[PDB]
Amino acid sequence: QVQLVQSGAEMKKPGSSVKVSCKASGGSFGSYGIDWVRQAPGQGLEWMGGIMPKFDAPKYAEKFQGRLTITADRATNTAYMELSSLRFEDTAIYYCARDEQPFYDSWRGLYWGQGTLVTVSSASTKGPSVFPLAPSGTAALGCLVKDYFPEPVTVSWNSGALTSGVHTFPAVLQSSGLYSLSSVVTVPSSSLGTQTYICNVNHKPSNTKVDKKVEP
Amino acid sequence: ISLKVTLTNLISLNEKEETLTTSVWIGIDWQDYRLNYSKDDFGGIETLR
Amino acid sequence: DIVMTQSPLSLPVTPGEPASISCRSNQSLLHTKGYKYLNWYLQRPGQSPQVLIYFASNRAPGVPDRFSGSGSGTDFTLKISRVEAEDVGVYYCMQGLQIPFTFGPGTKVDIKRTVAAPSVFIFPPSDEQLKSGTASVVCLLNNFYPREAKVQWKVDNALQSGNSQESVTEQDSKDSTYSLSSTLTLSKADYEKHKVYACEVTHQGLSSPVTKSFNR
Ligand SMILES: *[C@@H]1O[C@H](CO)[C@@H](O[C@@H]2O[C@H](CO)[C@@H](O)[C@H](O)[C@H]2NC(C)=O)[C@H](O)[C@H]1NC(C)=O
Repeated sequence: QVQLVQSGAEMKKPGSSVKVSCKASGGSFGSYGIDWVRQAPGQGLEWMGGIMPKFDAPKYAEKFQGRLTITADRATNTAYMELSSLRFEDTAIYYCARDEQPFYDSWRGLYWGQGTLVTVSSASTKGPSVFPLAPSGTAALGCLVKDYFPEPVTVSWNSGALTSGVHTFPAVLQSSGLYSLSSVVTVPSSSLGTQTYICNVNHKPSNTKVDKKVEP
Repeated sequence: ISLKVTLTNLISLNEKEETLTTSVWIGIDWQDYRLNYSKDDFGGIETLR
Repeated sequence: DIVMTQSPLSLPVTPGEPASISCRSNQSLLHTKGYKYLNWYLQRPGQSPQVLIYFASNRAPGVPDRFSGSGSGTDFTLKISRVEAEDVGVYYCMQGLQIPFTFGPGTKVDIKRTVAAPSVFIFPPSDEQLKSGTASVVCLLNNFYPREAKVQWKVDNALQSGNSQESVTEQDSKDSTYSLSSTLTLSKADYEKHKVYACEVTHQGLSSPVTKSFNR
């Protein structure tokens, strides 16, 4: 079976350049049949550029012209993109889509890579501040994990003993460049006075380890 | 038969053997009703080698 | 650029029954040689996009025979003979005729179930967060279906705008419902200038909007 393996995730800052690779195994690929497609967070797919036998040269979208270089190497079965002058809006998951035998004037992309996350951010590695979401016949409580960079954070409740009803929301990127999420759980209101509830927040880049007891 | 003869090179004229050597390629066109097909019935194919 | 549109924006489906999604272009995608350059892609949750149909009717190699496609110069349809639970994700139509190639907005597919209304909760900011000079108010919508819901923040009965963010969980396997958090961020000074904080929730399972509020 054919596999496309892309380069690792990249942490970049504004104005820099990122180069993503896309290497193929189990099949034979050529100079054409390469298309790059980014997906910004919480947005749809967007075509960036590619090489078609018809133009015998890469073609790019107007958004990326002057900044993007797309190449394919038949001899080593790999393709690259190089996006320069990176912006905050360039944060996305970048995919390579390939066909072994290229269509003349279009593209299909039968084989896709796993995707690479490129984050263009001027923020620094920083740990979260953990705040309780105190409970006001089921009651809801949670923990607000605020102002951290980079992803991810892992949240568990009562050291993993409490999993039923737990909802950990996807992180939201704020205008400050820092992430924020909330982890919540619904419990019987009768158990608020008898049962202890602690959220265990971990952020490895900062070595933040917080066990926040949530109570009214 | 529609005939065209294209000359690429005149190699030599051997006087002793009275021989002209040329490199050409012949253009030959004709109709064959048995090999008649429409592009619409075969996915838009306009030519078959 | 050619503009691609899809309908519906969300398709609740049931495994064991047929399904259909449609795409439309503002320009005819018919090629001079007589084929329409419209491809369909499926992005499963967490996975890279997968091609399903290419050139508006041709099934790609390795795609299940359930998926079928058809269309005219400007209107196209993708159909599933019998929906499976593995067919959930965002379906994208893409025109491959004119550079820049453009993807559609995408159509989200998810398992259908009975309409469940959200259980609404509001959480005031903790004293610990107020110690740092900021205030976050979190409104929670728990275990609702379908995904379509609206949350409006009112401060002393004054509608807010531009100062809240939204985050949604994926459809959980067991309950087949979504959960939503809306976080209102205000400065501590702006927080202290008002008395009543409320989030107004509208959802088709609710007979009328449900308000949850607190007094400082
Ligand atoms: C489909 O929509 C695109 C985008 O609106 C149209 O392309 C634009 O056409 C206008 C003509 O007034 C130009 O000024 C723009 O520069 C074009 N590009 C963009 C990106 O706006 C396209 O013509 C539409 N197709 C049809 C046939 O309606």
